[PDB]
Order: sequence, then C-alpha cells, then structure tokens
Amino acid sequence: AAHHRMRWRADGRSLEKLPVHMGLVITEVEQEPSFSDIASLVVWCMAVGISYISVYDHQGIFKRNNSRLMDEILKQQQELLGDKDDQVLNCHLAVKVLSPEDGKADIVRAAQDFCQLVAQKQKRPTDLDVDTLASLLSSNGCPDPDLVLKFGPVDSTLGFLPWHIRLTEIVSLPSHLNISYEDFFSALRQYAACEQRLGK
Amino acid sequence: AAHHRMRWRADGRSLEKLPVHMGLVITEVEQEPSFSDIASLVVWCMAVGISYISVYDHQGIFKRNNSRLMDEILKQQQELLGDKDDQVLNCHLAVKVLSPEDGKADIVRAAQDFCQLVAQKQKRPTDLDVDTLASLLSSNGCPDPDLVLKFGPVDSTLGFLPWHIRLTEIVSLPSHLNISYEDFFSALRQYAACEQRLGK
Amino acid sequence: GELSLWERFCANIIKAGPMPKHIAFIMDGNRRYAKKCQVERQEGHSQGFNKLAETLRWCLNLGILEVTVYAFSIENFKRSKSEVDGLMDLARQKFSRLMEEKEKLQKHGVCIRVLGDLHLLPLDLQELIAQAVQATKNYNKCFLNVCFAYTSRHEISNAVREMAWGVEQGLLDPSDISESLLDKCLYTNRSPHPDILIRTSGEVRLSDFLLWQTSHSCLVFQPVLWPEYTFWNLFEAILQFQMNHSVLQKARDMYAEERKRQQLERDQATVTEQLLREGLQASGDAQLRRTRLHKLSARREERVQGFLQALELKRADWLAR
Amino acid sequence: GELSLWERFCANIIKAGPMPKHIAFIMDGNRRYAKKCQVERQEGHSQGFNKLAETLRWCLNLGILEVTVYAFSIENFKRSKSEVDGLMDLARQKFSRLMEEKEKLQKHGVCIRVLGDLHLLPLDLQELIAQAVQATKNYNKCFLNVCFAYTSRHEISNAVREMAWGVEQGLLDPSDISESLLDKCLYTNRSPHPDILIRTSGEVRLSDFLLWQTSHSCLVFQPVLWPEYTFWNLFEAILQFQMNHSVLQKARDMYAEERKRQQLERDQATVTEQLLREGLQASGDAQLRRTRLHKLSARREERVQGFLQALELKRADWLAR
Ligand SMILES: CC(C)=CCC/C(C)=C\CC/C(C)=C\CC/C(C)=C/CSP(=O)(O)OP(=O)(O)O
Ligand SMILES: CC(C)=CCC/C(C)=C\CC/C(C)=C\CC/C(C)=C/CSP(=O)(O)OP(=O)(O)O
Ligand SMILES: C=C(C)CCSP(=O)(O)OP(=O)(O)O
Ligand SMILES: C=C(C)CCSP(=O)(O)OP(=O)(O)O
Ligand SMILES: [Mg+2]
Ligand SMILES: [Mg+2]
Repeated sequence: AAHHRMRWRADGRSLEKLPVHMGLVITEVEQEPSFSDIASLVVWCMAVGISYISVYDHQGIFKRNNSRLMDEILKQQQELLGDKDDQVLNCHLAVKVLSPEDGKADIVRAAQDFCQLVAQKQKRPTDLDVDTLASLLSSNGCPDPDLVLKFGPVDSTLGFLPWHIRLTEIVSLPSHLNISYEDFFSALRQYAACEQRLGK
Repeated sequence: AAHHRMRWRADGRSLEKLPVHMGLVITEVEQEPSFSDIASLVVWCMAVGISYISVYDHQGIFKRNNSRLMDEILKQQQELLGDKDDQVLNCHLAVKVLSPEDGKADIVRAAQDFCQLVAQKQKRPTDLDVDTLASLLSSNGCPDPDLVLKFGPVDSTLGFLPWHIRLTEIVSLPSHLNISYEDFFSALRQYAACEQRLGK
Repeated sequence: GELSLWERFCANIIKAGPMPKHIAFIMDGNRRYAKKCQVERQEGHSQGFNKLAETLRWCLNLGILEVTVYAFSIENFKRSKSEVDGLMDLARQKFSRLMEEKEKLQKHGVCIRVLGDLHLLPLDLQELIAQAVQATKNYNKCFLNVCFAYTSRHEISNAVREMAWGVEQGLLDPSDISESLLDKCLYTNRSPHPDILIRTSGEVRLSDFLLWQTSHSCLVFQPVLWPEYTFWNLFEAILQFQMNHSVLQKARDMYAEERKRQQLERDQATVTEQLLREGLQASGDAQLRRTRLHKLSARREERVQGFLQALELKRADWLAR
Repeated sequence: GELSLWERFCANIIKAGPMPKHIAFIMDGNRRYAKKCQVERQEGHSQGFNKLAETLRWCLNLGILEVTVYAFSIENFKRSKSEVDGLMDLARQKFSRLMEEKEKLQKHGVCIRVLGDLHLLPLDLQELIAQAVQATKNYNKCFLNVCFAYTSRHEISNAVREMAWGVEQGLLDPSDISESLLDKCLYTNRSPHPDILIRTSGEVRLSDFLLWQTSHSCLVFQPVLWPEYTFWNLFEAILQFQMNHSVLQKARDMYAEERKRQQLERDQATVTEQLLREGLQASGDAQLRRTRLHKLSARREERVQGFLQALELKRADWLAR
C-alpha cells in the first residue's frame, strides 16, 4: 500500500503540471454508467495529487445515485491506498457530483439573489462585475476546472458548468467503461503539455 | 311590488305542502347555463316560501361563477319583489352553490375527520351511527332536500348529494333555458301531491 | 322460459348497442296491486316474488348477468306485525326452496348475496341466508344481490365504521381514507355500480337504496306496479339507458378523471410541505419530489391492500352459520 | 466564388441530412502561421481576414446563413501595443471597406452585428462599427456576428446587470429571472444558439467564447491553423455535426423538457403556499389552483415582455452613432 501510494504520487509530481480541479463528463447514455470505473478514476485523481474532482452526467444519474457512488469510491480508496469518518469527510470535500442544474440554473439563481438585493436598495446594478458574480455562483472558494475528461460519443459538454470552463482543457476519451490507469495518465500528460497563453 | 310579493306568498301557501329545501340540478352541458334563468328559479323559490335552494351542476360551472350567479339573483330579487347588505346576507343563507365534491368527497372528508378521532383515542368505531355521521357531514343544521328539479336530458342525479337525497322527490323538466313561473309552479304542485309513507 | 318472437327480435336489435351489465330494482307497489285485484296483501307480495323470478329470466335472456333488488328496508320494520311476519315467512319459504333447488343453482352458476344489517332479522332467517350465501359463493355465471333489512345510510355508516376499525387496529392511516376505499367497504363491494336503477309504481324517489352506488346511474321511474312488470317495461328501461349512455359515460369518466387530478394535486402538495420544512428544494435534478411521491402512493396502497385482506377475512368468518 | 465539382457534389450529399443553421468560429493560429511562412505577424492576421471572407462564401454556398466569429478578445488587449494597434488598424480597414461596399451589402441582405464590451475600443472604431450595424439592420438574408472586444463572462455579467436594471426600474420582479430571460439579454439575443463551435490550431479550450450559447453545441477542435482553413476542414466539421445530431438534439430536448417540468413544479408549489396560508384547499372543483397558476404565469409574461421592449429601446439608442 505504501508502495502503490508512493508510485501514484511520484507519477503526479513527474508531470510538468497537474490539474487542481478535474471534471469527469460522461455522455454515454446507451447503458447505466459503471460506478466501479468512475470510482477508479476518482481515486486515481486523488492519489496523483488532484484536489477536486467533479463527476457529471447530463441525465443526473450520478446525482440520483450519490450514495452508491461514494460507497464505491470509499471501497476502492481502500484496497488501493490501503478513521472511516475522516476518509468520508475527505472525499466529500474533494468530490462534487454535478448535474445540469449546477450550470445554467445556478447562474440564474445567483442572478435572482443579486437582483433581490437591488430590490432592497442594498446593491446597485453596476455593483455586479465579472468577479462579483463569480463570488456568489454557489461554487465559491473552489477553483475552476483545469481539465475535463469527456467520455463517450457526444462531442459536447452537455451543460457542464458553462461559466467555469472558460479556459478548461477538454480531452476526449471514447469510453470510461474499462478505463485503465495508463489511459487516464495519458490524458494527464496531454494536459501537462498544453500551453495556455491567456490572450497574450 | 307589494302585489307581486303577496301573490307569490299566497301561491306557496295554497299548496298542500312546500319544500323546505329545494335542489336545482342542471345536466345540460351543450351550452353555458343561463344565469338569468337560474336566478329566476331561485327568486321564485324564495318568494313562494322555500327556505333553502341548492344550485348544482356536475361540471362545477356555477361554483366557479359564484359571483355572477349571486349578482344575477340579487338583481332579479329587485325589480321583482321591489339594505343591500341585508339582502346579500339573506341570499347567502338561503342559496348554496354545489358541485360534485359536496357529495361523495364530503362524506369521505367526514370519515377522515372521524377516523383521526379514533386514532387519538377520543372516539370508538362503534360511536359512529347513522345520525352521528349526518351530524359531521359538512351540511349540518341544514335540512335535507325535499324536492329536486332536474333540468336537461340526462336521467341521472350526476353526483348530487347522494347521502341527502334518500327520500328526495325528483321531478324532471326538459330544460331551464326559458323557464316560466307556471312551469316551475307546476312542479311544485306535483311535489305537493306526492305521498310519502316512510316504509309503513 | 324463452323469449317470444317479438321479444327476441327486439332483444337482438338493442343488443347491437351498449347493454347494461348490472341493473338494480326497487320492487314497489305490491300492496296497491293487491287492492286492485281484491286479494289479501300477502298474495300481492307473493305475486311480487313470481315477477322477480320472471324478470331475472328476462335479464338472463338479455345477457344482463348481475341484478340487485330491494327486498326489505329497515324502514319496513315499522309495518304491522301481521305484514312483517308475512314478509319474513315469504323469505323463509324462498330461501328454503333455494335449498333443495341447489345443484340447479350450481349448474347455472348462480351466486346469491344478501346485503343489509342482517343482525336485525330473526335468528333462524339469518341461518338460512348464511346457508344460501355460503353455498353459492365460487359460482360466477350470474349474480343476484338481495338487499334484505337494508338501507343505504346504514350501509355507508358501516363502511366508515370498518375504515375506523382499520385505523383502530393499525392497518389504516386516516389519510388513506378515500372515495375508492369507502367503495370497497360497502356491502356491494363485489359488484360494479349499477347501470340502471328502476323503481316501479308512481314514486319518484330512491327510498334509501344504493345512494352511493347509483350517483351516476341512469334512473328509470315507471308507473307500473311491480307484480305487473312486463318484458316491455324492462325493455323500455334499457332503451332509456342506451339513449343516456354516451353523455352519462362521459360524465362518469370526467368525474373519475377529475378525482384523480385532485388527488394528485393533494399528494404533491403533501410532498411539497414535507420538502419545504426540510431545507430541500421544490424541484431538482435529483427528482426527489418524484420518488417521495411514488413512496407516498406505494406505502398507501400496501396499507390499503392489507386492510382489505383483513376486512374480507373477518367478513368471511361465518360461521354464522 | 462558386464551388468546385467535388465540393459541390459532396455538399449535395450531406445536404440530404441535417444541416447546421448557425456555425461559430474561434479563428486561432494566425501568428504561428506567420512564423511558419516567415512573414510579419500583421500579414498573418490579414491572411486571417481573407480566410474569413472565403469561409463565409463557403457557408453561403452551403445554406448556412448565420455565422459568429471571435475577432478580438478583451484578453487580447494584453498584447503589445504594436500588435494591438495592428489589429485595430485592420478593423479600421475592413469596417471602412464595409462602407463603400454598401448596396452590395443590401443586394445580398447581409446583416452585420458586432458584439462585445465595445466601449473599450477606440472612440473612432466605435463610430465605424455603429455605422456598419445601423446600415445593415433590417437586412435578413444572412447574418454575421463579429465578437469584438468580447468575452463570455463579460457578456453574461452584462445580461444579469440588465435584469437588475429592470428590477431597479420596476419592470421586473426578481422571481421573473429565468434561464430564458438571461438568454434574451445576451449580446447574441437575435440569433439561435450555434449548432457547431469550431476552434482551429491545436487548442482544445473555449477561451471565454459563447460559454452559455454553446453548452449543447457540437464542439469541433481542428489542428489546422486558421489562415490555412479549407472547404474540407469546414466539411469535416459539418460531418461531425451530422454524426452527433440525433443524440445531441435528444439531449437538447430532454434538457428543455426537464427545465419546463421543474418550472411548473416550482410555480405550483408557489400557488400551494399562497393557498395554504389562506384557508383555501389544495384542490377543489372551483379549480382555483388552476386559475392562480395561469395568472402567475400571465402576469410574469407581461412584465417580461414589457422589460424586453424597454431593453431593446435603450439598446437601439445609438446615436453612438
Ligand atoms: C326477504 C323477502 C321478503 C323475500 C325474499 C325473496 C325476494 C328476493 C323477494 C320476495 C319479496 C318481493 C319480491 C318483494 C317484496 C319487497 C317489498 C317490501 C316491496 C315493496 S312493495 P309495498 O309493500 O310498498 O306496496 P305499496 O308501495 O303499493 O304500498
Ligand atoms: C476587429 C478585427 C481585428 C478585425 C475585424 C475583421 C474581422 C471579422 C476579422 C479580422 C481579424 C481576423 C479574421 C482574425 C483575428 C482574430 C484573432 C485575434 C485571432 C487569434 S489568432 P493568434 O493571434 O492567437 O495567433 P496564435 O494563436 O497562433 O498565436
Ligand atoms: C479573437 C480570438 C479568436 C481570441 C480567441 S483565440 P486566443 O489565442 O486568444 O486564446 P488563448 O490561447 O487562451 O490565448
Ligand atoms: C323493500 C323495498 C322495495 C322498500 C323500498 S319501496 P317503499 O314502499 O318502502 O318506499 P316508501 O314509499 O318511502 O315507503
Ligand atoms: Mg311501496
Ligand atoms: Mg491563439
């Protein structure tokens, strides 16, 4: 266990850059997703040093099966990697399970909250700039996703956090269904090699 | 006005018997009902000495147009018959506008209320007899209809107060649409001539 | 007892259209008939029975396989002892002649049900009745319900009492009480509501008969006295039914669709309140409103189906005997 | 600029299937192209414009009559003055050559829209832009949206600011804010969301372009540098769209049906709360839930349609000029 944990950490450190926040986007709807394969992806992310992982599907299947997914993550976070409540708390802090309502519907919700403050004479329309709106998005204190792994045949983000993916690198794999560590890590070195010029 | 009022009162008193409570059942659904004809029926009932009038249709049209119906009754209770708030209060006491939910749904409601008392150990199942159930029917203190005038082509009461019509005389007229006082009063003398033996 | 040429021909014609599956009869006018024929009142009622047997054969020949008859009202207990005893003795004859005539009951699949507050009848009559009912259960080719010592208010009151018993025994929540549940606690719970209600003699009232069950039935009031009923009176009543049938069934269906709509609105308001008290949102991708709604209905159905199974167990406890 | 035989033939074939109505382009890679051809960076961008004109003719020949292009990001203001001025001067040439070439704009019905935080551009450039937009409105045969000094977060922030202005001015209630309302306050409010988003060069990111509008668009990342774009690159992108189209439109429709479902649940929970506080029942024959629900929606629509009419009035206030 101390060997497998050390190896995955050295793997993450060997890359030119690591994502602080990764998104997992599943587009395949021809079958119920494989919880054991999603959990392996999540556990690899944590073991290589990625702080946050967002799991997403446009049908909300993962959101309606939150407990089964977390339980699968916890199980595989043992066996691999070798205080249960501490392990539970540390996965709830690192793993967000998202559905479409966390994108556009959440931006609308922030707009409602802000506009009611204007209605109460506590804010003005001009008080809302880019960074202010990001502050009340419902995803505050968490960084934007640097890397999204999109699995399946749909060439679309399918509603995944449109505000947050402004600079996200999008890497596509054909399927998550029997995903291997080597395939996952191949995507990591693709992100490590990408060059972001930020408009300059 | 004093002549028309006196004439209708003598008409009611001339009959062998008068209904204390009359029901008006409208089955015709081939056109919106005529409020002015229903109101004339109601005003005749009051002027001949009938204490309560229930207006009913199985679609709930009169219930969803309560104000238009009452306003039409009040208007025709003037002109015919010659303190507006007193006239308003006296029509609200005499005129009930019913829909199907006042029959079976109300009996079910009384059953719910009674069964929750059993659940609270304040009543026993055997405490509910015929007269007890009638006491909590939602139509308490009001007499049962003696006479129902059914208008239109349907040979059914269409959900009208099934518990209350156990001994009600049912007289059928083909239409309410241009109803005349003579036609209404003809139905009254039909009820006056009926013989109720009460099982003996 | 087959049909004549004209009766058979006319039967074939109206059978091309909708036919009632269930007819209910208030057999009124026996005593006026006796006064008109100058016979003792007992033979007015005996003639009344012979007409019941004849009319049942007509229904059978028409494919109407379920009939409900008002044979004795609780209110009729207020008549003279001479008349009450005469009626009780008539019931003692026919229900006993229903025995001996068994096997002829089995061969034709005749189920006999007797509905009412039967504990008011003489103890011996209750035994004969229980025998006839016990023997003709499991038979299913035709059904005759005899309302004996019956009123509708007494039946409705009993249904509510049974629901209150289920609550008292823990099989029922007060929120589970519904129009449909009350339907399944009536004495008539094994038959559909009647398509036609027929009352003979000149009376235009229901006299506490099947008030809940006939709320949407086609009502036929015919002047003829019951011992004088003919095939053509029955034919006329069916003719009334067929002319009312399209508007009556649309109203019957609109009522049903409106009840289910209102129940869905009530249930989803319940789910809303439980969700609002909780931090949880009115709607969401998790669709927890939709699963709370299915559990609310499913737990309700399981409680009701368990209550009904227990109600039928204590109903079929006779034994009474 | 007509199509060649092979291009025309292939166009006819794919036109038998679903075709995109609107395509969006991130025209990336001009500077790497200049380094590869050993030319000054200004001619890399000028070659970039010539390719835009060529590609637009291809879309027209394909029946794609609405195109949106990323021409200048607010982030691009961070480049050297030499490069920023070079791009501004290129815009000064083309937008001025868009004039003189009028009437040729009217004859072909070309509407030009320029979207972004235009107050950041040189004052003179804003005047040329406003001229081009003012002249080509009312034209409706094809539509080209030039995103100039644009980012998507700045566009989204502005849309919310306009909704907050409507509240501050009394035309809007905070409860009226919706996904659809925000849609109608974006700079792109006169065009449907793009069917395809195309980004050239090797980059697999969106760089703050049409984030809200392309949430359900087919995304195509092609390695070619923008000045080297060919008809067949465009053809390949449309091929991607057609292979994604059935699953993508089902998801696009499921999203829409799920949003309307959740809105109906939220509105009817609102009607429930207002009804519960009041003595009034959750359901009833009066169907007051159903009329409260229609008034809630209708008063919302009238407020929104009044706010949008006022927003378009102050948008069309240039005058700017
Ligand atoms: C239980 C029992 C008695 C018999 C069982 C057999 C059976 C099903 C029926 C036999 C008795 C039959 C057919 C009819 C009698 C029912 C009855 C009291 C009718 C009222 S006629 P009213 O007396 O009211 O005459 P008017 O109105 O003219 O005064
Ligand atoms: C407003 C204006 C300038 C022109 C108006 C006319 C118009 C619609 C377009 C002209 C300019 C055109 C076609 C493209 C320039 C847009 C641009 C900055 C592209 C990034 S290529 P990068 O520089 O990033 O090169 P690499 O990524 O390889 O480094
Ligand atoms: C005007 C444009 C097409 C800007 C979008 S492409 P740009 O090269 O600026 O995107 P970055 O690599 O993030 O710098
Ligand atoms: C057994 C029955 C058919 C009773 C119902 S008919 P009955 O003559 O008793 O009805 P009333 O005129 O109210 O007395
Ligand atoms: Mg009688
Ligand atoms: Mg670039």
